[PDB]
Amino acid sequence: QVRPFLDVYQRSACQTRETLVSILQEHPDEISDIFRPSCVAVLRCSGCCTDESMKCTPVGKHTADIQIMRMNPRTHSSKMEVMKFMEHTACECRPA
Amino acid sequence: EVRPFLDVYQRSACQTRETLVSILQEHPDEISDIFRPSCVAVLRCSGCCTDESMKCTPVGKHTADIQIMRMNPRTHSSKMEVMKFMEHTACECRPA
Repeated sequence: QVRPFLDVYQRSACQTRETLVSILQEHPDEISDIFRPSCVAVLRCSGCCTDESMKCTPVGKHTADIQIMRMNPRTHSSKMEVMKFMEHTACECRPA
Repeated sequence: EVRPFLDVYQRSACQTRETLVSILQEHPDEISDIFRPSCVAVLRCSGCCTDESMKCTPVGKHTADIQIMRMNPRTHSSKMEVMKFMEHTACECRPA
């Protein structure tokens, strides 16, 4: 089936979409333990704008609370815990 | 509202997911015309393997026909046309 033009723009457009981020990357301050999973999916702005002169930019954000598993690499002890992650809420193509 | 673990895992796992690819990166030879949209969303493998020494890799590929607008900067015409893109059918965590 050919994916119709409107269905194409619907997904290509600048907007918030599921984006994988590394826990250790988002929290560089976390440098003693392992996390499972090691990455989480959160909304981030992405999509192609009218031209490369513009970039899909976040104009709003918030903090999501996500449950993950903290694994102590030294004792192999792991336990559920809630960690905060930054998430984009609104997007717009901007000059940048 | 905390995001429950099982849900966090379901999304973070290595699997095929919506991925933005520019028409130029998927069709490097298409350098003369302008496309609307200039990028498309297609299924590609990504995710964080439980085993950190593993990388999320495609184990099957297929194609998708997508309708796009081609704008000719010389003739100034712009019409619809079907363009094919590669997608990942399935993935697996493999050392790499």
